[PDB]
Formats: sequence, C-alpha cells, structure tokens
Amino acid sequence: MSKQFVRSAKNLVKGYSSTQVLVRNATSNDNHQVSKDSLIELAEKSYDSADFFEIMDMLDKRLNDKGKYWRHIAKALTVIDYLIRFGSENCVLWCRENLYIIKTLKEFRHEDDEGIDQGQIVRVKAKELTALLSDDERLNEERNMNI
Amino acid sequence: MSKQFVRSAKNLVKGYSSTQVLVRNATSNDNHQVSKDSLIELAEKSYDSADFFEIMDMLDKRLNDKGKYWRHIAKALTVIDYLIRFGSENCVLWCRENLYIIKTLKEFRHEDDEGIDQGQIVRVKAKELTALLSDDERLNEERNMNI
Repeated sequence: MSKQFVRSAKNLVKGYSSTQVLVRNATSNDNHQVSKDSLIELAEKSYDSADFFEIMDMLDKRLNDKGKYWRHIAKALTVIDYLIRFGSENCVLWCRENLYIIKTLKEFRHEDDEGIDQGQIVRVKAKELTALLSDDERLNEERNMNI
Repeated sequence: MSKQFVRSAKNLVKGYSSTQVLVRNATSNDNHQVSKDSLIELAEKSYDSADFFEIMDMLDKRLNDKGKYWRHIAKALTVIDYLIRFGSENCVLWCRENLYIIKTLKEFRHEDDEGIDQGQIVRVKAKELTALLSDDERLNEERNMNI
C-alpha cells in the first residue's frame, strides 16, 4: 500500500493540527533540544488565538509525562521559557493558573537507565524556570528589552 | 436502573468501537494471555483500512501504560508479533516509525508489591520482538511461507 505519509497518518488518527505537531516536534524524544527557529515560530503562534490554546495544552500534556520521558519534560520547559520571554502575555498568565504543575516538577526522579541521573536536568530547569516566574520585576523588564 | 449491560456503557463513554474493544479485551490485565482466535481476527481486520488504524493506536496507547499494568504491555507486544508475522504489511511499517516506543521497552522496571519482577517478561519479549523486527531478511521469508 501507500508509504511515506505514514508519519503524518499517525497525527491525523489523534487529530493533531500542524501547530500541535510543531509542538510535538519541538518536544521530540531524541536529545537535540529545541531548534532556534521553531521557538520564535511558536512565539508568533502564541498571539494566534487558536494556535495559542493548542500550544499551551500540549505543553501541559508534555509536562505531566512519565519518568521515562525526561526529554519531553526537558524540552517542554525550554519552550515554556521562550514564550514567557518572547511570546504573548497570554503565555505568562497561563502558567500562573496551573503553577502547581511546575512546582511539582522540582522533584523528578529517574535514575533507572541504568543508574545515570537523567532526571536532574528536568529538576534543575524547572527550579530555574519557576524562579524566573514567581518574581514580577525580572519578567516585565526582559519582555520590554525583547520586543 | 439497568444491570449487566452497563459494562458496554463504560466502553461507550470513551467511544470505543468493536475493534478498539477487541484489542482491550485480548490485551486485558489477566495473565491468561491473548486467544489464538483473537489473533487471526485482528490479523484479518488489519487488512481493513478502517480498523487497521484503530489497532495500531490502541496497541500504542497500551505500550506506554504504567508500571502497575505489566500484563497489558506484554500482550500488546505479543500481539504486534502476530501482525508483523501474519497480518498486513501496513502494520510492519507502522512499527518502524514508532520504534522509539519499542526500543525503550527493552528495559522496564516493576518491583512487584509481593516482592517479584516481571518486569522482565515485558523487557524480554521487547528484546525478542525488535530483534525479529530489525531484520529485513527474516521478515520477508516469514510472511511468504505463512501466506
């Protein structure tokens, strides 16, 4: 039967739009962090009312991932970082609502494959992130010096 | 209000089709493993392009199950074995893309409440399956002599 579309056949089954996929691509399961361009492109779609909502929800679905998928949670936090600094005000306030999800990720355990502390990058980045969040002074200044 | 038929409602509320239900029943949380009949049924329905997609996703939605459901992950693997061995070629190529889910299952931790680990049953069938999967020569010979 047909062949190379099968990658995109998957996303259709679950009903992911290209915006949901670009987030799913940005938070991939490999190691390469997030591409420099993908972030500003998600920064643009953060203003787009429809896309915006698709983005936020996908990160929350990515933040509450298993112990095994440390990289989803690793990349997700860098994405959430780029939006609160470059994207819309909508982005910051969203995080403030479900702030407990980030505070919980401070303590993430995954030293199982096969002993290496892989889940520290998750802990540290979250702690590093929410530190930037809770303060009001350092937020508004960074945004003014970006746009 | 009603009695035994309420079971079907549970599968209704989540919007499960006949095939989506047959997958969940064969790949249930019992230790009896799948039925030989249920295998060739899902192998046959694998040819049907409508059912074909439901199966893969329901097998995928069951491979990333929690620690507690070790029996789901085991049967799901042994199911994919039958389809890569008997069913439509479409199935095999599906697996080649979501190989990241298969590769990671080589290791899997499950301390078993009573004090055991199976645990390995999940680990081992994965290792044994992908080893069969990765080879191009073993596949093409296996199917031609079965059809």
